[PDB]
Amino acid sequence: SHMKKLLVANRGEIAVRVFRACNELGLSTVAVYAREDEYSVHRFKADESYLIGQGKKPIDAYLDIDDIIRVALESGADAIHPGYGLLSENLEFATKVRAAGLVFVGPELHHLDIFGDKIKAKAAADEAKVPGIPGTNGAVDIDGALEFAKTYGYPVMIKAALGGGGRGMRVARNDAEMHDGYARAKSEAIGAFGSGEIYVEKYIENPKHIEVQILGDRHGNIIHLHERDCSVQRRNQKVIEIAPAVGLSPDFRNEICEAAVKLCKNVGYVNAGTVEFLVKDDKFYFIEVNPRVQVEHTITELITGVDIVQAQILIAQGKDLHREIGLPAQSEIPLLGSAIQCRITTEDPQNGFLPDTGKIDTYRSPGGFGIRLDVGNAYAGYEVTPYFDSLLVKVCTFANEFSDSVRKMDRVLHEFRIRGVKTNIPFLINVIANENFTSGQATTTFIDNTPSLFNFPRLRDRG
Ligand SMILES: CC(=O)SCCNC(=O)CCNC(=O)[C@H](O)C(C)(C)COP(=O)(O)OP(=O)(O)OC[C@H]1O[C@@H](n2cnc3c(N)ncnc32)[C@H](O)[C@@H]1OP(=O)(O)O
Ligand SMILES: Nc1ncnc2c1ncn2[C@@H]1O[C@H](COP(=O)(O)OP(=O)(O)OP(=O)(O)O)[C@@H](O)[C@H]1O
Ligand SMILES: [Mg+2]
Repeated sequence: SHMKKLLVANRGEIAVRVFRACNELGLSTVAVYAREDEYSVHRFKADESYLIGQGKKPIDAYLDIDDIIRVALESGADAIHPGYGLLSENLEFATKVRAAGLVFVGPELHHLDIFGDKIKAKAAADEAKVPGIPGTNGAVDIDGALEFAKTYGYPVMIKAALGGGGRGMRVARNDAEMHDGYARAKSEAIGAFGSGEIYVEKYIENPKHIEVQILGDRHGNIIHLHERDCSVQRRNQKVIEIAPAVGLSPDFRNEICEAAVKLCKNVGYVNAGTVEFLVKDDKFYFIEVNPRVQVEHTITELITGVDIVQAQILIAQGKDLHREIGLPAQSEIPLLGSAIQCRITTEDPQNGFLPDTGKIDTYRSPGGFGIRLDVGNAYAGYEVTPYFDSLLVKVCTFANEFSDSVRKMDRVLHEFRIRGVKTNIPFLINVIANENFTSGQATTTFIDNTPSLFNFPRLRDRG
């Protein structure tokens, strides 16, 4: 009946977060790890740990559906939480997990099918009366894209359907440049995902990347947990996420959250999900839905007081969202404060943001009032391999006023000490020192149009 053992098909800090949620819910936990991930923190943070993908690349080891399912069945896990990334959105993974009889902690399979493709997601937003970005219908060839550029005009944004995390995504304003962008996007789409579905759309200039956290229930209860602002981006990759969007007016934020709720209610969404929007001068446009727990769910947890991962596990258990989990009504969902998220990573801001590798000789972590710490593998003596993502530790500061949250993030970033590997901490310090970020009016072009952000000061570093 009720699940007792839970397996996490992920690594790093998200595995530890789900382990903490399962321990708080009284569920015994099971970890999986690759051979090159043998010294990861998440392996020893679980009750049972099993090696997966023996004789494979570590990324493919974590991506192996059959080995994870075999480990979950041999260990006796009744549920599989996929975390974020890797196989979190994989339709085949969730289908095979539900075929094996296990519980997949995530949305229903039709939601994964709809929101895996950007054309299908845009169509679903159209049936939900959520206005998307004006673009071409479906995925077109190069000449159909050129025709769209003819009728609607430059700029035109070229995005592959399966392109995620800025892989196949590239801007264009000239006809030759648009050919170059289509060529590169086709190469990236065939190489990474094997399907070259490219749709082109009008390029909004200076938008705000607003995203809304949604919790869905199997009974039909769907609530939002306010919105985050992920506008601070370097080359369309999120750097700093703030919540709520203090720059935006509260009524506008309510309209955006209500539109996300309307879309999720039309699709009948269940479990946790994030609806992403682009905001430009009182107009918001739907761009995608992330049907999983996101990396920056922590700041939503801080400003709403709602444990997102615990709610995910209880929804996968089938609990009622209000009666059994105990979440209040949507009008009673509180906005407790204003939180900032920064992921301290190994990529070198003085060396083109390439992920550095090495050994962590010393590691110092702040604490105190208003600080939340979510650490991956960043302990002293840990060897940072090039195999995995550069994420060392997510850190969040929360305060009633956004200015005090900025002050505490500055204190934390100056307090933080990782030596032996080179971090983006000077970059984060420079970004949060900026007045555009401090006023909350940062856009997605804020980083790329600010060369003063890259003037990292000399540090004495004696020792
Ligand atoms: C902690 C907070 O409230 S927020 C951030 C402010 N931090 C501090 O004031 C702590 C003292 N200052 C420092 O540690 C550093 O000088 C910082 C934070 C200003 C950054 O300077 P850095 O270039 O990175 O290192 P710095 O050359 O100045 O110091 C060398 C070492 O002497 C240590 N040190 C610094 N001040 C003192 C001190 N008063 N007594 C003993 N050791 C000290 C540092 O911890 C550092 O050791 P580390 O390698 O583990 O980091
Ligand atoms: N038509 C567009 N005009 C302007 N900017 C766009 C457009 N489409 C996407 N972007 C940019 O893309 C950024 C984030 O990318 P987006 O949300 O479109 O997908 P992604 O990064 O591929 O996916 P994911 O969030 O799943 O990793 C936005 O903050 C915005 O700056
Ligand atoms: Mg995106």
